[PDB]
Amino acid sequence: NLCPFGEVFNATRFASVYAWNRKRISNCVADYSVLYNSASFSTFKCYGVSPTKLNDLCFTNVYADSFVIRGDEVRQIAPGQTGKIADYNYKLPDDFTGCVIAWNSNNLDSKVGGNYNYLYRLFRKSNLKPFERDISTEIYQAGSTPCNGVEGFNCYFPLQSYGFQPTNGVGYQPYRVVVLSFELLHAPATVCGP
Amino acid sequence: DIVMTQSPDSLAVSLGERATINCKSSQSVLYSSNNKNYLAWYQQKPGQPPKLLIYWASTRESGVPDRFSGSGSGTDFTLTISSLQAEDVAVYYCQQYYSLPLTFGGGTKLEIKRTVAAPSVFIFPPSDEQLKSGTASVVCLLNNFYPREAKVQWKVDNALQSGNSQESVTEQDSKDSTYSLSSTLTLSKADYEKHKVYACEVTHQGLSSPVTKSFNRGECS
Amino acid sequence: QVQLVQSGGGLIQPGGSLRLSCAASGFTVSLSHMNWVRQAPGKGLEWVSITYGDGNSDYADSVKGRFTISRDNSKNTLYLQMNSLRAEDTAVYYCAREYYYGMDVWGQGTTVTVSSASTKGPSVFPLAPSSKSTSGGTAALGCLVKDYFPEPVTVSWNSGALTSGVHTFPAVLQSSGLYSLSSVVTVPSSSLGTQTYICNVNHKPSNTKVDKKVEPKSC
Ligand SMILES: *[C@@H]1O[C@H](CO)[C@@H](O)[C@H](O)[C@H]1NC(C)=O
Repeated sequence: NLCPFGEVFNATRFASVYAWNRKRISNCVADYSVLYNSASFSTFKCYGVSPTKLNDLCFTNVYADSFVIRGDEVRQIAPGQTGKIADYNYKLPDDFTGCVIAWNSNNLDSKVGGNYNYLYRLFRKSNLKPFERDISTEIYQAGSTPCNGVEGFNCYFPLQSYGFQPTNGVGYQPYRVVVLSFELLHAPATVCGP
Repeated sequence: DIVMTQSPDSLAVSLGERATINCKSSQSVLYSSNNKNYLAWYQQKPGQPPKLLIYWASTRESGVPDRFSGSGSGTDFTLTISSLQAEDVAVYYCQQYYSLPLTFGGGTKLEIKRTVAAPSVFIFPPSDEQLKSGTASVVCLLNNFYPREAKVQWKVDNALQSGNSQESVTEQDSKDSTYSLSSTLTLSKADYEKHKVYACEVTHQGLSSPVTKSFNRGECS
Repeated sequence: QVQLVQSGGGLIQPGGSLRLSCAASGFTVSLSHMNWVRQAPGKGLEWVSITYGDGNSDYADSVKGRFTISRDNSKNTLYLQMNSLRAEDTAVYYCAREYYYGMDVWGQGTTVTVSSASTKGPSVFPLAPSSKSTSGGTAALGCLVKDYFPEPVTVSWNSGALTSGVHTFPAVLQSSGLYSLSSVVTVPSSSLGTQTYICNVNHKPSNTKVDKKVEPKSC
């Protein structure tokens, strides 16, 4: 009963970071060797576990979150980080136990003339809590005057696009991120190495 | 409308010294609820669009050197360059983004302060080629002077002329930080022929007394 | 990388119409607020219009009823349609994003000249050096570049070999509607008898090139 990580890492379509996807992985045997030994990743930072000893561990559940951000935003996908992605789009808790995996996806997610389908949240009345997902599209009041759900001066749509083009600098190129959460509860473990 | 007023219109600061520009709004741009001043500072150099320097009255845009800083609240704001660099010579604008219409200040020109330099003065009669065209241009040249303020008075047969001349001044020289000025007196050929003495009188801080350059029409000059 | 690239503009007669364009990359115009800002020659910045994500716009009083904003979402481009233009509308026109804390990214600017003057090459007249220059002192000479339209004019000296001490003044707009400028240079009085001085005037709008020798006059 192999854990279907291939559904997550090799999915054809990835979500925008503001509407990030989550797959709950239970009752299976995971082989993390196929990932950390893989050379396809530009980022593979783990927290609370040593990545090279992952197969010797056992967790209640494992969560795979995936989305697209741009290259210079990958550093924000870590505990304690700040910025519009970490504060308004995807937040990790301080006590995070898991791994953050990313790789350049310029060929899949950039388009001639720009790919404007990937969005991020630019405005919010408060920071996200850890693992919070906000898909609202309410007009944001940035100034003195209320907006009444319509765009006006200092009344902005809260989402913005990247516009990925293949010729972009690598820091502005799209990156696909998978965040594995290793959940340990007071319950029988259901996801283990081989 | 929220009227933005900058001061001074022009400021001369020695290289390495501190520059201070003031901006005042006719009404406050301080939002009570979030305690943010909706005020920005821009730096514009010739031929370029303005560049955001400071926003929220005091927050620096990414990439702006540390010597730039903003201060103030409500209706009175200030932009400070701690140690002036030659690259900071530009025009600076404030702007409120509190309410429509968006309004800028009149701008503050920042220039390098140097010692006083008196201008060398030259006067040029109209060419014979130009007089065949029916117009006569008389040019007075003030060369390599500081500061920029100067009085150029045209005199035709010792009568002071006003309303028939146009001035042009260069931007501050990058090497010696001086200015140069031209003033052009435009006359019909008929008017030019009806007078003899043409003089340009220059008053400037570097001159203990005004200097006059003159020529007589028809004589070698 | 947010970026704005402007296009269009140019010369137009009073009462004519021009269409300015502003193409964006790195962000979505229909998700942002966009300004047009103009700067008359030698003047400050004047806000023209703002266009929100839904396509609706607000305008300054000085242009309301004459300027209109349209948009092409697929081209991520904003257009400023200027009708019934007057000479007071002469300015460099910028597009700039209304970020929530200011105009953070600007287009490079588009010159708009509203005038009824005809395109015309300049007359070039010598500013001859005085014959009473100080022996051992400095003499001044130059070229008067008069009655051309439109901007700009460039003046080199001895095809570029003379640069030290050259001052080419900003043009002034005359009541004729035509421009005029002078370009001067200071040289040693010792050089007037041995060195030739020629100004090279270029006015490419009229495909004009003039070389004018400037020498001391005969008495
Ligand atoms: C993705 O597909 C390729 C197929 O060879 C390989 O890298 C791997 O089997 C897949 N990844 C995962 C996590 O299953």
